[PDB]
Amino acid sequence: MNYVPELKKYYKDSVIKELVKEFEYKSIMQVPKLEKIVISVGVGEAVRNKKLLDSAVLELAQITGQKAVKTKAKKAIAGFKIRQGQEIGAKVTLRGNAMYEFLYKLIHLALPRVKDFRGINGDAFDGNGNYSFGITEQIIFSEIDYDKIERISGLNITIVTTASNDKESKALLLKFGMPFSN
Amino acid sequence: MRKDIHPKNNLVVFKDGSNGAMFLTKSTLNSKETIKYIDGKEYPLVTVEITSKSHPFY
Amino acid sequence: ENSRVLSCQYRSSFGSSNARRIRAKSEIPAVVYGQGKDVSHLRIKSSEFNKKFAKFTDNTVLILDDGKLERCVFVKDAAENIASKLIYHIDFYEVDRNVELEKYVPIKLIGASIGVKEGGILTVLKEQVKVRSLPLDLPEFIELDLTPVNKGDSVLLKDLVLPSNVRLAENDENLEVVIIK
Amino acid sequence: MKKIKEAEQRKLRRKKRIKDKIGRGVASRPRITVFKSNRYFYAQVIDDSKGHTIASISTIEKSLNLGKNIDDVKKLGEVLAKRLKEKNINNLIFDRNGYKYHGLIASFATSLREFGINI
Amino acid sequence: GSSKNGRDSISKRLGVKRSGGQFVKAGEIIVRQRGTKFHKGKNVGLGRDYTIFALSSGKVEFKTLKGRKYVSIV
Amino acid sequence: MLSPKKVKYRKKQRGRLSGEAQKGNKISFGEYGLVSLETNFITARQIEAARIAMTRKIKRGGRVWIRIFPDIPYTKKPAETRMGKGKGGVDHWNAPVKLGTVMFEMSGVVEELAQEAMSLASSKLPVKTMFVVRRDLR
RNA sequence: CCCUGGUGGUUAAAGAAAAGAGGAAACACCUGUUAUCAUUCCGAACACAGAAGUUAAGCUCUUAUUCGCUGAUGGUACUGCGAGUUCGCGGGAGAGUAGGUUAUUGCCAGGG
Repeated sequence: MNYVPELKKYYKDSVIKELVKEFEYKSIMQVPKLEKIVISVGVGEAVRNKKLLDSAVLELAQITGQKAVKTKAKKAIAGFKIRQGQEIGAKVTLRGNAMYEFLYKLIHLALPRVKDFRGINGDAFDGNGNYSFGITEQIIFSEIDYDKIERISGLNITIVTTASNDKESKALLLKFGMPFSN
Repeated sequence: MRKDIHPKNNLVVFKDGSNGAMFLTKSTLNSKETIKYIDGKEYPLVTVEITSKSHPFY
Repeated sequence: ENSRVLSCQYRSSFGSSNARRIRAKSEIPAVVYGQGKDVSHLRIKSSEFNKKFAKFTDNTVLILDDGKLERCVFVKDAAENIASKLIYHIDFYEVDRNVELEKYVPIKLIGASIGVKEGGILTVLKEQVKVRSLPLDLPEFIELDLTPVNKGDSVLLKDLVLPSNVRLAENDENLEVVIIK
Repeated sequence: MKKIKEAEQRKLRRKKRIKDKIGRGVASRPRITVFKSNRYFYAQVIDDSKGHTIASISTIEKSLNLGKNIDDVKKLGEVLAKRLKEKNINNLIFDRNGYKYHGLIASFATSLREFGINI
Repeated sequence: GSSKNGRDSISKRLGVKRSGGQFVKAGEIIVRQRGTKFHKGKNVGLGRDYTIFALSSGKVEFKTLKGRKYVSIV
Repeated sequence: MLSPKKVKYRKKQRGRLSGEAQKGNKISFGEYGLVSLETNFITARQIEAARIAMTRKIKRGGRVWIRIFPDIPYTKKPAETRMGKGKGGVDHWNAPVKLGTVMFEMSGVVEELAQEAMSLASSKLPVKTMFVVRRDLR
């Protein structure tokens, strides 16, 4: 059995058809779809505190399911007293089935558990179908336990879509039921 | 891939206590309790107090 | 009509020294190109050119006669030495005498406007206007008197009184050439 | 758009570097290049002193009726060896042609090897 | 207040040693250079310091492709 | 004064300046120009003396454009020294002008007043000059 | 012979963007990760297993030259030489302008 995420089932069985009708696309897979979700977290303070970076990496692992990579400093800078090549950030890429499952978990479970959650700004679009927005308190995810955290942390989420514009991606996200603050 | 650096992903059923909706979602969280999903499949059941359709926003 | 005619004769010298000798003989080397023809190399009388076209602009058009043919040519270029007031080459771009064509033509402002007299502000929005005519009838520059233009008045493009066979070509007919606010 | 274009560009860069690392082929020891489509598998032997294809083979050839598996390319390499021996060429230089020497190409090359062709 | 500077190295005598069309035999030096001002074409080789030398007897020739100069022996 | 605010190198070699002008030899921003009839160097300070003269003569009538900027150091050894050490030190700045450089351009005023003002300017420069109207407009 | 795919030579943008046409074959997108392989995480690339679907994209052809690139003829700068001196002879730009330019070609395979 090729086990399939419920999001993938929902997409393939409805969303393709509604978007074809709604945007008069000539051929079927002109329809937008999702290629990757990038979860990033920038801990510049890790240059003092290694525990911060280790905790962030581990907590990302529990949140998603796959291990993270610690990015390095592209340039040595003094304003943040950064030496080139130091560990400064940590990111995870989600693709395919894991991507769909994570996005489902997020939208239905973790966005609800945010303090004063009143939707998400439906305008954080880079003009090319890529939607990036932040979450300040990782504790919204029930996966991580409260006691073991060493410092409350946030993280940025970027969703990359095959769409050529923002309208297409916003329509796809709305069909997915993404709680945009509107 | 190589296989030694990943937490154990598991299929999990999340149950809303309020609306009763259940979500099938592959969570790394091991739940002590087991539930028979609609599909006759056993899944670790985690009960979550707040979910999608029971938004104070939707 | 003569004052738009220019006498030339062909040259076959083609050298720096040769051109210097010609200009010593008080003529001007010149070339004519356009209409896909072979370039024509010729020479012009400097005194005649000075007398007739002492005020030549990019939009001046004239007639070249080699005794055997007539050509309608724009003064595409003229290599002038300012210190010695010396022309030392002319480029003539030929056009078809009967083909309507466009060209930006500058404006010339005359009169003292009542609005500016009384406290108006000149703002010359447009320094030129796109007109349309056969080559021989293109206006050298289009005149505009501001005297009746009072305060808070802009000049419409149609308001420009135009020579006979010259016609406006601007897409925006209602744009303002000069305003007095 | 740009992503497919850059994938193409990377493939071309690899191909070019491989070519001038292995050098050109001569009638004595010509060059064997391969191409791996989504459906088929192509091989050509080229003499660059002429720009001529001395011999060639691919899974499109109906008579062979091979597939696109390791087994099939093993048999295809066997056929290529027997076709080249009758044209008495035993030394070849192996242009991997922008691919990585692994899997299908590994089996192809080793099959040419077990039957007396110097690659 | 004397001069702060005045210091120059020995000239290294770079440049093309055999002109295009000349006949060379194997091993001749053709160009001495820092960097591939001229690149290598057929039948020549490049030393560890980018010297151009002839792998076989022949006649030097320079070609130009996309603005880069190539040296060959034909 | 008029002087560059930053230089790659503080001192540069005095070339030989010769030939007429093949560029910057046409009236561009104005109505009347002050061409030179020689090839020489115009210091920044003579430049600003001529500029004062023109501007002061013009009672707000129009605008003045300066078509040369000095950017060339002129070094001079200390007063009493010998020929020893080398390349003494920048003293003042020079601009290069060749026969046919427009050098100065004026807008707005009547031609008579412009001619007067610009002879008043020419009285303070080290080169012969000529006042030119556009010679292709009026 | 031609279309397509692959592989050489001839180096002038043989360049990108926008719009239209097709897709039989071929090619590409596309399917699944479970088999060997790869990723400083990620079947994205690559690797392997296959053919449900498509011209949407890549690709091919046709487009205004919209951007770029290339480029006349003259003239000028500059230059060799001269018992002609701002000259006499020889060579001759760059830039600008009239324009032009979205290649061509050798041979391997499939079949029109």
